[PDB]
Amino acid sequence: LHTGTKHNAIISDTTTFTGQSVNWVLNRRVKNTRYTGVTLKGLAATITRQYGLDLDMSEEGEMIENISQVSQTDWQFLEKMTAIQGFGMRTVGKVLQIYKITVNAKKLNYTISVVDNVKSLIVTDQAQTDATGSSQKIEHYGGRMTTVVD
Amino acid sequence: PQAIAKQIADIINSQWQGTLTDYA
Amino acid sequence: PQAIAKQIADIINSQWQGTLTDYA
Amino acid sequence: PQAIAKQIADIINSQWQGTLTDYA
Amino acid sequence: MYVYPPRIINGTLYKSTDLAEYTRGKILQTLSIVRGELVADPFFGVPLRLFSNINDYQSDVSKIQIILEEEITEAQFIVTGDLKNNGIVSLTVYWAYLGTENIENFEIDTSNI
Amino acid sequence: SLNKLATEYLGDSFAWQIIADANGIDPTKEIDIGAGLKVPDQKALENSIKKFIVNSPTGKQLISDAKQSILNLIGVGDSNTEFSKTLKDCIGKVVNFSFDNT
Amino acid sequence: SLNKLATEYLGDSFAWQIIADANGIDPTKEIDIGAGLKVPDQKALENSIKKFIVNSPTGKQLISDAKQSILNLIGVGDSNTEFSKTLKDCIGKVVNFSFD
Amino acid sequence: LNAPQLVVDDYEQLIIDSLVHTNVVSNGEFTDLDASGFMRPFAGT
Amino acid sequence: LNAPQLVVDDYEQLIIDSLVHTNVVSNGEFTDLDASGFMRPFAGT
Amino acid sequence: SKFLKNRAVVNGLPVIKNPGKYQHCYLIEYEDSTNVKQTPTENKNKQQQGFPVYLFMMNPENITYNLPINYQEIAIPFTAKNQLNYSNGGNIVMTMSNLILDTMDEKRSLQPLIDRLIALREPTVKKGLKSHPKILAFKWGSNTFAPCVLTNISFDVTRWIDGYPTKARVNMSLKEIQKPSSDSKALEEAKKKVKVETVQNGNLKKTLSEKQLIDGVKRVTEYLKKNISFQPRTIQNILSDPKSVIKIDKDTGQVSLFNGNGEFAALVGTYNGDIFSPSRQ
Amino acid sequence: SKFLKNRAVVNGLPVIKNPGKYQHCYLIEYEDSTNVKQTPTENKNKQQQGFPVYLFMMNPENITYNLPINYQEIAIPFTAKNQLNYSNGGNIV
Amino acid sequence: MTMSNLILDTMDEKRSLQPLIDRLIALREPTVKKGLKSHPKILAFKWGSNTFAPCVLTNISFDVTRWIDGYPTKARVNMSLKEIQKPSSDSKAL
Amino acid sequence: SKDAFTAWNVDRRPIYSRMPKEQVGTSYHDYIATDWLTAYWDKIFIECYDKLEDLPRQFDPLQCDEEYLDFLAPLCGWTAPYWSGDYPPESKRVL
Amino acid sequence: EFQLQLELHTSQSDLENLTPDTALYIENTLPFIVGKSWFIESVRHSFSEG
Amino acid sequence: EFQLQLELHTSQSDLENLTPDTALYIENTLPFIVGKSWFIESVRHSFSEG
Amino acid sequence: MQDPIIKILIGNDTFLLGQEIIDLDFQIGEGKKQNNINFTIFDKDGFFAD
Repeated sequence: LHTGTKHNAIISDTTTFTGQSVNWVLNRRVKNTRYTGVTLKGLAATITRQYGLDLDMSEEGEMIENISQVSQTDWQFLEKMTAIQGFGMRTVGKVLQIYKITVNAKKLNYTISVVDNVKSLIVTDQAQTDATGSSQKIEHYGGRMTTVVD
Repeated sequence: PQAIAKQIADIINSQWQGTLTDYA
Repeated sequence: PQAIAKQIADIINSQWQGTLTDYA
Repeated sequence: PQAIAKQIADIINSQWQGTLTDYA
Repeated sequence: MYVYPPRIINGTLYKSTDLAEYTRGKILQTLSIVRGELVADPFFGVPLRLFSNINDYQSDVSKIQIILEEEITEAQFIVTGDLKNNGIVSLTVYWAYLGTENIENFEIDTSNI
Repeated sequence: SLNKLATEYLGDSFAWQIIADANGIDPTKEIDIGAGLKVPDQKALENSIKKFIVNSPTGKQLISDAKQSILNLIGVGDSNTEFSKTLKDCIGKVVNFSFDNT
Repeated sequence: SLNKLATEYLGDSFAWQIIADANGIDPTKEIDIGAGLKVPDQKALENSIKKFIVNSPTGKQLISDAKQSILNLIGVGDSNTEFSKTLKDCIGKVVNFSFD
Repeated sequence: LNAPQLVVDDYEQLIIDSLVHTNVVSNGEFTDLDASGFMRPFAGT
Repeated sequence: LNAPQLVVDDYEQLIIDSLVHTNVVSNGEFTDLDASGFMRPFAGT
Repeated sequence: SKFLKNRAVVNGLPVIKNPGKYQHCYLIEYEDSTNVKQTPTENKNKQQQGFPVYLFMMNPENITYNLPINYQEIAIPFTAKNQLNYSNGGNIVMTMSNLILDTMDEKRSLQPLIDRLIALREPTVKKGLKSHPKILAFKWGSNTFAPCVLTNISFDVTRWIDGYPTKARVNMSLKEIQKPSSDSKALEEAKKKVKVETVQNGNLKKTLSEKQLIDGVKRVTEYLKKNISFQPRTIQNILSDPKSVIKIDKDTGQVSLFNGNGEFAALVGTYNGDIFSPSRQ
Repeated sequence: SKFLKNRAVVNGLPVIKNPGKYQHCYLIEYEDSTNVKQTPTENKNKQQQGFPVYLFMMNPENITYNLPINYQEIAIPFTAKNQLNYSNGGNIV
Repeated sequence: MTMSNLILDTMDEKRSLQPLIDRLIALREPTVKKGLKSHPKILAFKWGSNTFAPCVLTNISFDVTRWIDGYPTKARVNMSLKEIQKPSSDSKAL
Repeated sequence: SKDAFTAWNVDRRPIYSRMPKEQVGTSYHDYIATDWLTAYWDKIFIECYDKLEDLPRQFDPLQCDEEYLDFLAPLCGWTAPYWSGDYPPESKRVL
Repeated sequence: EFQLQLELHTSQSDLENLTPDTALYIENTLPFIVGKSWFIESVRHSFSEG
Repeated sequence: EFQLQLELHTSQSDLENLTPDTALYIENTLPFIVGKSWFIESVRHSFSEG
Repeated sequence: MQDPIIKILIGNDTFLLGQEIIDLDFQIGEGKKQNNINFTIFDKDGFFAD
């Protein structure tokens, strides 16, 4: 979907067009709403129906009993809901697909070789630390509120 | 020198626009 | 290469001092 | 031009990673 | 594998397990198919030129050599041309099958048909 | 033969149907000598290249037009106001570039 | 001899195990004069390495398969294996032994 | 329902598939797919 | 619906019938009629 | 001289017979290099006719071949030598300069030849999609150069008639390119799979077609109804249900029984393109 | 030399008739190339009058044509040859 | 180390120089496989009792002036070799 | 190569007729095995071609074969309540 | 746990089969890279000239 | 709603009338620029050599 | 060897390879990254830019 344009007008008469995926539509406006007694698939289905998108998600997901969307875009709320349940979203054409983040989820495999059609390969490794990164990164690591009060 | 400083600045700006529109 | 990588820091740093001074 | 834009971007990245490890 | 020339021997097609004779059959097939004689591949085949004066008769030899090298990669080819008396142009194709270290005979050749 | 015409003019042995479709004749029926056939030119032809979506929920799939596929966004973000439909019809404006209160 | 054939064609004196394994030959037995043998190519030995995907609870793994002689020859010097594997097998240095 | 398609979309693909099937039938013994091979002229015709 | 069948295309039936008819046409010179025999690659292709 | 030459290497070279006619070199289409004159006169509407793209009016006096081989240097401090690492082999550049075009006495225009040579920069529209220009082969006698492309050309005209050039010098440069794979992309994958040199994942080298699926279901039903009495009770009691179906995987060929509920019940065997292999005892 | 010239290509070239007059080259406006001198003497105010922009006093002794074709070279490691991709054709100088 | 204006001449013998030129050209192919690196063969320029070094062909050019049947018979050859680090003969375990 | 009319109607060998013949003495047509092996497939193709040629006849109820009457009945609007399998085939043709 | 930057010459199979839904297998490279499934975070296809 | 960068040669009038309180009418260009009053946010006049 | 065809349909007009298309970018992202396109065309007098 076209979202921006640029043009140099006098000598290099060149126009640059920029387009983004349909998830940019869900990231358009901030919302405040509440959901109760709905599974992940149902919530995603309602959100996609609000924009005319299609849904592709095999697993129903867990049942969310009470949560509020507070000053968040629909894409941001979907990101939070899928991340907290171990899911991830992807967009192709018009349809948004939600899948499980598992070590064996890539159904088809494609193998390349360095000796052929490869121009540059840079492999890097780093040590985990809570000093860098975001709060979500250290949440995904061992850091978490293990102790809570009902 | 200043020509290239400006070029580099513009490169950085457009590189950042790349990133802005690279992330969901 | 490293000379120019550095020259680039110097540029970016000074460009970002320009922005600091360019703003109210 | 784009080659150097990329070089400059990579320089900046390694200078930022440098700064990550430069500061405590 | 079935060698090129379809011969019903002992009630079945001649199936040989030696790659030397299979390669020889491939060479014979390449020079048994002219260009355009094959339907699906109209480009495969030897380019044949018969009724023309013998001035550029090495170009055809060279083209046949490149064609033989291209398709049959398991053999090494050298093609030579000679002028005979009436109208005969003698082409001799020297081929060696790279797998073997010695010249290999074939027992079907000595067989009396 | 149709095979020879396809090989010469079009370069593909199985392109002969394109010739046959251009003349509305049965290939198995005999063509008289000195009869006028129409051979399409390769330069001005619709490319018969198969269109795919390499990233699909089913992995890979064929599409014939790419307008009756999942790549059609003609309904994404639709505001059923009459105004947007008319602009969909003329230019196909899907998204609105602004939403300001101002 | 098989040593000569391994040296000229495979460049390594200990590669003869492959040649014998390629021919079903007991080396200590006699090879008749004029008998035919099959010697593997150097550059064509790598295409006998069959790669397939194995499934694991951890994840997909590409695995090499061939006759064990070629596997030993390819991994000679432990160049192909990653250093983590070598360190893994030496992690348990202290070995429990029984006393009588 | 919908009209079935009577023509094959790609006949060269048909030739290639028939040769791969030659390999499948013989249990990995027929590995010639080029025009110099025995079965390629037959399959193409 | 119930359209009458024009020709036989059962893969195996075609192989067996091809071997039998090749024997018939050759006038007994072709005796390899085994559906799983050495002519299986050609007939199967 | 011929007294200092090494006869060991000379005598190892092929002996070439002198042609009975003076030969002129030419540029021809690649893939048309091994085509003879298919017609007496060139037909522009049809392709692969074996006619040269450009015929030289005079042969070059000399031809220059250049080949750079690209290694990469790594200068480790305090070492006697740099570290040379092979990067790539490079392309052969062919150059013929001071080529003669002369028609001043004939009073014939050279402009058609100049136009023919210039038209080698234009993108050759294929089906309707502009493609790269013609890939050439420089042929002289029995010798060829390579799959090559015209890279630079220059004309220096010194004589005219009515403004039409009649005497010119031509400098041109060709560059050898990678040989285009005559083998089709799909054929290459198929012959990669036939030699089992590709990665395997438990799938067949040929995905079953719908007719193959129908025939496999037929074969499985035949075998099951023939061997129904020897099947385990847990298989015959699900086959007794008329609501049970047989489904064959398209990529792996595994045959499965689905009960009345519609779920997977048991694995029966495998089906490749031709035979059905029942599961082990 | 007229004894080494390829007569096959010479015969296929058009034969030009000698004008019999010493022609001089000139520079004219484009879209004026198909125009005669409509007026006996140039009028600067009215356009498309078919008069040369510049008339050469003496014809050039020789004219040089140069055409570089823009191909791009891609260096892939451990390849015997580089990959050449056509980029564009280029202008004649 | 550079040699210029090297003579190849078989015009009187009517022998094609194409095999020699092809041999020299096939010095850019990656033939030797050292581990996961494919590279052209390491060379040595030997003359009498003198060797030069472990060297590689860096640049080669031909200038052909005579042909028979399109095959070169007189050429001037320029070649440049570059000395490289001497390969280790002690493998790695040793 | 070979035109379809000669291979399908004159030769009636759509496969064997298309095999190369030029290199006399070493060609597919010089060995009888090529004629034998392609015979069955030529026969099958010729039978199928004849059925296809006769097909437009089978959509004419007067001239058609009795196997296609039940097939054509739904095309003419005759389903179970109005149609019957026991109807005499001449009556089926007329109806 | 590892990050890989792969810049490479685009081919047709490298265009259709290189999507973030596939598992990458790099061969003829370092031992710790060979034989492991690499999850594609992103793919970019640039076209500046031919 | 729009954005415009304008590098030019500083003249007296392009310094004395180029103020952030002026309405800019850049004529002889794209139709959507001609005719509109472009609000000036900032004006920089950089001196280099001459 | 690459024989590229690029066709872009925007609004109601198409840009083909060799007509006006100068450069083209891509992105096919999974979770963190999205899918985006950035392509540059030659706009004589900025007509399409208008």
